[PDB]
Amino acid sequence: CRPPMVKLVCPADNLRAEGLECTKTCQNYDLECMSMGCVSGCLCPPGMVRHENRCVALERCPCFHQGKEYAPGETVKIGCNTCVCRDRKWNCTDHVCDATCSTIGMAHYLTFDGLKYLFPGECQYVLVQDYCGSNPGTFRILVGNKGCSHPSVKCKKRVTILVEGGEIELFDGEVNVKRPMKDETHFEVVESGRYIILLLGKALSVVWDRHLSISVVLKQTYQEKVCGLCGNFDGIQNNDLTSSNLQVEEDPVDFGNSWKVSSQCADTRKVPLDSSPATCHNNIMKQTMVDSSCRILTSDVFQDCNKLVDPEPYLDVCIYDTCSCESIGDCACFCDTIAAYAHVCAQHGKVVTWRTATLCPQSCEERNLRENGYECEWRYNSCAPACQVTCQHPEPLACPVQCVEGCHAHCPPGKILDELLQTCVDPEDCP
Amino acid sequence: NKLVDPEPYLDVCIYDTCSCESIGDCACFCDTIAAYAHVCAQHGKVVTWRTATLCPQSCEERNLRENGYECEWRYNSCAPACQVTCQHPEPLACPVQCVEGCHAHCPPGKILDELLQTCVDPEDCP
Amino acid sequence: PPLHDFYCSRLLDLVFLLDGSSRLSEAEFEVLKAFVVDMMERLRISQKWVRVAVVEYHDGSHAYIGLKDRKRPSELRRIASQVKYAGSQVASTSEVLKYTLFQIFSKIDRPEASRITLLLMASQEPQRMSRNFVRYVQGLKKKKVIVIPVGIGPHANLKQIRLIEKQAPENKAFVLSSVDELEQQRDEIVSYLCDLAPE
Amino acid sequence: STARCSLFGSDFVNTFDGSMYSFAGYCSYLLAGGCQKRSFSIIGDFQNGKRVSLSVYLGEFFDIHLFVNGTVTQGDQRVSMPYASKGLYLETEAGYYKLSGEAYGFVARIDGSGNFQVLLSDRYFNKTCGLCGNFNIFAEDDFMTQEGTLTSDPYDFAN
Amino acid sequence: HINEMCQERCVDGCSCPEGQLLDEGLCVESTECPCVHSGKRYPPGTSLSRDCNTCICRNSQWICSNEECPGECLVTGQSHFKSFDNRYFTFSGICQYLLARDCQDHSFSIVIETVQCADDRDAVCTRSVTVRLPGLHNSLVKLKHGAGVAMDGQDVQLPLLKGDLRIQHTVTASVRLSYGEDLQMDWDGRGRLLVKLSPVYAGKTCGLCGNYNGNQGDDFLTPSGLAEPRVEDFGNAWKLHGDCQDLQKQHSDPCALNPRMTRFSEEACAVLTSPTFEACHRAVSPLPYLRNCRYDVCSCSDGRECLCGALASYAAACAGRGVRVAWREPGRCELNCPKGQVYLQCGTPCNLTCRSLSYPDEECNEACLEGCFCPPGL
Ligand SMILES: *[C@@H]1O[C@H](CO)[C@@H](O[C@@H]2O[C@H](CO)[C@@H](O[C@@H]3O[C@H](CO)[C@@H](O)[C@H](O)[C@@H]3O)[C@H](O)[C@H]2NC(C)=O)[C@H](O)[C@H]1NC(C)=O
Ligand SMILES: *[C@@H]1O[C@H](CO)[C@@H](O)[C@H](O)[C@H]1NC(C)=O
Ligand SMILES: *[C@@H]1O[C@H](CO)[C@@H](O)[C@H](O)[C@H]1NC(C)=O
Ligand SMILES: *[C@@H]1O[C@H](CO)[C@@H](O)[C@H](O)[C@H]1NC(C)=O
Ligand SMILES: *[C@@H]1O[C@H](CO)[C@@H](O)[C@H](O)[C@H]1NC(C)=O
Ligand SMILES: *[C@@H]1O[C@H](CO)[C@@H](O)[C@H](O)[C@H]1NC(C)=O
Ligand SMILES: [Ca+2]
Ligand SMILES: [Ca+2]
Ligand SMILES: [Ca+2]
Repeated sequence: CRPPMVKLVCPADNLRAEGLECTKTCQNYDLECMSMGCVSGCLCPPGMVRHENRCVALERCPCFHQGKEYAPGETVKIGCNTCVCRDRKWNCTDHVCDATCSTIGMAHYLTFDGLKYLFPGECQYVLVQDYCGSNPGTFRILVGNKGCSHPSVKCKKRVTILVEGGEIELFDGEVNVKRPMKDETHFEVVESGRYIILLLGKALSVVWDRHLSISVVLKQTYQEKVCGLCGNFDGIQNNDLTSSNLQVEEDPVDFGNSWKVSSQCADTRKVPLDSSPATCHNNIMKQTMVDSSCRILTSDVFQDCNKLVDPEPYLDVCIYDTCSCESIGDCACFCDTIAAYAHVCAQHGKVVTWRTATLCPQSCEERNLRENGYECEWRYNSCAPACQVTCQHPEPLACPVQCVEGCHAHCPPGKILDELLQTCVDPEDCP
Repeated sequence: NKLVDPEPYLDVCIYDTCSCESIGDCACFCDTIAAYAHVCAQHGKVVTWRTATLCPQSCEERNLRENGYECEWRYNSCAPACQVTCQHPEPLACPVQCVEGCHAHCPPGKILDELLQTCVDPEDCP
Repeated sequence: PPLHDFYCSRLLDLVFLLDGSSRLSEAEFEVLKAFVVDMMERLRISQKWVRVAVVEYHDGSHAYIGLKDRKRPSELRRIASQVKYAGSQVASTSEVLKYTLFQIFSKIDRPEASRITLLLMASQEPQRMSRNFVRYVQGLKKKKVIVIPVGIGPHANLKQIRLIEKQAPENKAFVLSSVDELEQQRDEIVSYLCDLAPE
Repeated sequence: STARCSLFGSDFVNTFDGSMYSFAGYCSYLLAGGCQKRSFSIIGDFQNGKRVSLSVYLGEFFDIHLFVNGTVTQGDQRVSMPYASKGLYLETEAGYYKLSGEAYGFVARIDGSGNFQVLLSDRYFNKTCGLCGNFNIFAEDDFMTQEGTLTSDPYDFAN
Repeated sequence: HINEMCQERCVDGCSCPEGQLLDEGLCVESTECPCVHSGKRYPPGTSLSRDCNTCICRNSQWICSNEECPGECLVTGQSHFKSFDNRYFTFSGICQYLLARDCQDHSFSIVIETVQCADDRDAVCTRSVTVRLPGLHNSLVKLKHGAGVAMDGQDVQLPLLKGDLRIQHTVTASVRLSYGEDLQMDWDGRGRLLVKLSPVYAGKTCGLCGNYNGNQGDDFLTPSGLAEPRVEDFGNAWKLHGDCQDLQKQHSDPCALNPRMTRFSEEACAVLTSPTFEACHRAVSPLPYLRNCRYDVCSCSDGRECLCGALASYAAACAGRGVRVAWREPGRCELNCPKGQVYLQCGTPCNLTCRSLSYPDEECNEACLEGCFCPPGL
């Protein structure tokens, strides 16, 4: 019928051959054939696949990762690994990358393996730990909250880091070193953007939003060697609700209660309601405007990142933490969730600018030399590379994040950023 | 407070803030405080009450320009009244002597324009 | 490098079945762990030569070390010494046999070595749970598996013992009266296992 | 400008583009509302084939029922006539119960005879997907079923 | 055992005598302290059991068996899949999709045919399946809509007892396509396609059900390797036709398109969280099931029937893991068994179906079914 290749229909024996119905496109060629009758139709040659318009080389048919088609030889950068489109397949590398356990919002957690769950607690818990089993402990992080039964404005989280030597309590919005770790060689407190990024050890690192989000970054070393509210970092996601007494608890509340450090403090009650807590489900007003406002996550600015990272967990975190958290003036229970999602997006190299003059404003003029002249020494930057050479940290110390939002002192090569006066001055002026 | 009692504004804030379910947009509460501050300023009692965590007000987007950063548009808690600009060279009798918000603290010359929100020489305007 | 005298450095696949029933007291279970550790200590522990796996069954398999695992033999020693004491009221020989037959030895990938299972029974499985015992024994026989029953304690079901032997040419039973005899017969047991050497 | 669709007569309809037909349903069919980002929906309630009540739903929270005999409800409770609320100023314009929503853009009337009416704004051009037909100048394609298949039987499209 | 934290001060107050560890309110002996699970105290030596693995409460710890439990790929409702590795997700695409196939050793190629099952665009359910067991020549079983079996096009009068197939009506009008004690597909003709599958297939399947290893993260794996972030891409990748529309923006709130149903949907799919199901809550979290029920009731032709489907799906999930809730009454849904048949929650299947009487040699290794069994002596 249509040249240059021959045309066949069917053998008409018992309707066994594959007609026009079962056209082998590369995306379908690997997949098993259809379930229909012999339609007496044409098809591409045997070792040939009818991709796009018509026949196309079987070994040259593009692969797809985000729907988009990658021709053979292309490559993608998923996490820290890399893959190449070969034979309609992705030949990925294998380097288990760093794992982050963020404390999203005021009552939600995200484990290393990926699981996200809800655990409203008032007592002191274990975020990450090494005193799991036989393996000797090396560090231990406690995320003890305070007045945070339900997400509330008067909620402050008191992190307590029991690294090898001494506590590095992170209460309020500052860092206090109750005791000094014996090995002070590797202990850096990098204050960049809106965060107090630490470098506790060779591998572990805690990045703090300074208000309520605490992320702990590990490396290959700690794989399967951690426990607490952040799971075992084993890659497997189902076994991340193992209680202190080793057992996969079905509901997150009973899992979290196991890690309560103080056996006498309190057991958070199993709330029957699923969502729309506190004011929501009884306000209509509140739930409607919460869902409408907690939808910027799907807005155009986040559209590009909405595919790399699923915003549904952050949508739930925004719905929660906003109905219960009565926001007055310090309307941060919502901006914090949106900023957490923006940070997670940025980690995938998809920095997004969302703050405006109205929606979650954030100004840096106060630090812009307001003493006199207020020259533009400081700026707000969505990306703002986190770990930057400065007087305090001239060397390019390794950082667990790549580029973190907040105030950023953009200064030319001369007069590098200083530390105390928060002004970039002549390099010789550093200690 | 000793010059104008805040009780009316205390009521206006207790009301209109419980009624408002301020989510993200936090203007319901902030607007009342700003109104009281404006009334205070009318009596020559300028107050710098805004902070980085209490009803923050930013001005970065104005200075954001193709030429890099202008560093001219900054938030002034009081600021002056109607400022002579290229489109309004002659002065005017404004009802309010002081009004908070963003404004460009341009050097002595090159008064402000309107369309491009940047201060340039008087020649480059009608 | 043999620790004391022995090193059965030959292609082999070995699985242990440390009993978890309450019949073996905490001290007795610790003695059994010492037995298994001192046993594997005299073997060329490596996927190239000897594959070792410990599977505690307390009415459900609790494999701590898999025959596919590849780690330092010292780490395997540590894990074996770390096997927790289940202390269950009833073990299940049939259940552990099914576990090894279907989930441990069902995907042959190394015929060079042989399959040997050390069933260290110390309690009597209820008759209601013995429906498929002979079936699983025969199935293991088909898979080229030799089961070496060990009647550790006086309560160790002996009817199943010598019945595993009956349905196999090489299935040998080591019926003991107490865990103490394990130290006495350690050399004999390792010797017997090395007689069926896959080389 | 603004389109107009009215459920006039006895069980009659007039789409936004002129196409008209007869339909006496019983399941409070969707008169108008975008099919992508709904955000509101005018619903023409029906009883035993007769046009009884014209309901409007905002998103998924606000329910208002207008009825043809002048009574009004919030979904579970009665209310007085002027009843200004979040948008949706439900009044009496010229003897007809007018329900006006301007933020979204529409005006629903129920005259004494019971003939409904709707005045959707231009910003729903080609966007509305209710029983009153999509608001495109083309009047012959106003039977777009919810399934997305253009039918010719008015009753299939209405149901 | 978080030492180094008890660094505040002494206080002159009571205490346990020397060695007893203070229990919740008593100074019980150190060894007698019980383990805690789901807010329950169990004396040491307790044998609390999971689906297939059993845990034993040792001193303040649970020693848990780590076997592999049989998988399940329930596809109830309007595209409410649940991968073998519990991965509750929804994908409303209208085409033929590969539910599960043994990629390593081709022995079954279960395929689902999906079509819009109502007027709402967010209403898609499977109406047919295409079990393709290649071991028994190349039979293409066709457990069609309405529980209609069809082998190679030719219809089949159940029960069928071919070489390995055992396609036979279950207690409640659902053909149970068994196999060589490795597949136990159950298909009621409307939605439900519970695919039991023995551990021998761990980490060997593909398709919508994804892997069976036991990790949810990998369950969004396309045949091309890379896992998909969004469900839409994952579902599209497993599409048979080259012509069906690739699903875009899988909608999550069908109730917006039908605002009138919001009240009923909220107030109806709430018994899942009500005390009636508190017994199962610990056994299974009704978060995915509540979401599925809400998405079903407010998206399908008959609200009450879909409410029945969703609530019954959650009840079945609970029952498969022990706890057996009541969930059957007017206001709820009812089985309304036909004349002669009776409800008798948790009956037995074997001792009826006189076919069984003819063949007494058959065994009875089946649990309760909660169906329409006959009264005693009948
Ligand atoms: C305008 O038309 C509406 C729609 O028919 C009328 O609403 C109806 O009003 C009657 C008056 O009582 C209601 O009857 C009562 O219903 C309740 C609940 O079913 C029942 O318990 C009482 O015994 C009594 O039968 C009727 O339910 C209601 N129907 C609705 C709201 O759908 C309305 O009354 C009419 N306007 C006037 C001024 O009559
Ligand atoms: C990956 O690439 C290497 C080098 O070309 C090759 O040896 C290996 O087989 C490839 N692996 C896969 C899974 O394609
Ligand atoms: C943030 O800083 C980087 C480098 O310092 C720069 O490339 C980027 O444009 C900045 N983004 C802003 C100022 O929004
Ligand atoms: C605001 O402007 C007035 C007059 O231009 C000046 O005196 C005052 O210092 C300014 N305030 C700030 C905070 O810049
Ligand atoms: C209706 O929408 C379709 C797809 O969005 C578009 O192709 C078509 O042009 C639209 N019709 C009009 C009249 O704009
Ligand atoms: C029903 O099943 C039971 C199961 O134990 C069996 O004993 C009985 O004979 C069967 N028949 C009747 C009529 O109960
Ligand atoms: Ca894990
Ligand atoms: Ca039209
Ligand atoms: Ca699966």
